[PDB]
Amino acid sequence: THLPVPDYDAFLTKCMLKEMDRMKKKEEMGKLDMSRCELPAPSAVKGVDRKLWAKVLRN
Amino acid sequence: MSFVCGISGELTEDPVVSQVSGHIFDRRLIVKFIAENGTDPISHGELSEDQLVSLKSVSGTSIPSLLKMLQDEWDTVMLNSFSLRQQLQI
Amino acid sequence: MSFVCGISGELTEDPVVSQVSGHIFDRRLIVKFIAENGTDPISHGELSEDQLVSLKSSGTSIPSLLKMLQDEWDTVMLNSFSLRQQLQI
Amino acid sequence: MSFVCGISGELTEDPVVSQVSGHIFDRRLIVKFIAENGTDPISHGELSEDQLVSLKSGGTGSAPRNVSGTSIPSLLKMLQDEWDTVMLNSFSLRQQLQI
Amino acid sequence: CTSEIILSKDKFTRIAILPREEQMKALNDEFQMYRGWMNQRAKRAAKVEKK
Repeated sequence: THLPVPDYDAFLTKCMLKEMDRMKKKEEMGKLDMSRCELPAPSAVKGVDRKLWAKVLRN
Repeated sequence: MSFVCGISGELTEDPVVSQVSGHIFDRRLIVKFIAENGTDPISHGELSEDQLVSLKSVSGTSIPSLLKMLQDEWDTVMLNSFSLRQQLQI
Repeated sequence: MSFVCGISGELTEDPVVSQVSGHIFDRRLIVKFIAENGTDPISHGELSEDQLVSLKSSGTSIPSLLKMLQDEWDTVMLNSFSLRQQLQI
Repeated sequence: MSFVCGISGELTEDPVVSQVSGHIFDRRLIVKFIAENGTDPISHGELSEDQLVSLKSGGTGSAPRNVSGTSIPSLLKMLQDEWDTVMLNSFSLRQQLQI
Repeated sequence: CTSEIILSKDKFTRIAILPREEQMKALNDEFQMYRGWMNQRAKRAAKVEKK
């Protein structure tokens, strides 16, 4: 009673609350996919999609 | 481009900037204000005809706005972690 | 309000205008432009940092914001490459 | 010169000091603290944003790049791994305070 | 034009006039050229990095 009760969620945003609750429930963090540096070529069954070819060149 | 006149909230067709406030005014309003009062209605400064510098001038959220979003989130994580350290050391 | 920087073409959080041309800039770019080139970027007249007039004035997920940076950075670099490619053409 | 913020423990490019404490802060952090609590974060003296004295002396120099920090995607990768360790630290504190 | 014009059959052509399979070969080789340019840079970068 001589010490305050802690507000563990002081200053946190609505976003950061859900992020705390993820690690509080012990789930892994999200990771960036880094395969864009290796950039596999498309196959023959996906080369019909013109956008899916441009998305390779633009990468 | 187009701008909102700080005198009145109407669209601006001859934009000029109030140097003491950064407010954009239409020349047709601020010039007569300079004649009749020499000031501007929000900042209440002192302004003169020569200060009316005229203005002559993407889809994604730009990188500086996203880095500011991350910096803002960082500030809350620090301010929280400070409070928890403050409690924990006591 | 929305303000567009003359250098980047992006919406800017800190719009500033130069008296030597009347074009709006992000403060940080035009200061770096002045500190590198000395001129106004649009009118090519002599400019200096004291001639700049300041104009009047949410978060979702950090893994998401980091992916918005990744995709947005690839767009900025894609543009820079196409400019070098277009300039040689 | 070189300075570190009492709140974050990082270097600061905008060092400021409250008139009611000896401790120095990064301006945007202490202002956000004041905007919630109206008080000095360390002395708990009542504090207002005008009671802040600003060091116009040059802030701390930039941290040198790691060799892995020489590419934009690897900076974002490094930023991701940095961010995860910062959140685990913040999560470790609230556990330690409960214990 | 800078997107419409690609070389095929050792000549510059419109892209849309080619047979579909020739467009795929052209776009494959166009992509493989960029992958060459990347690898020529990446080897140079790794050389300096290793030092």
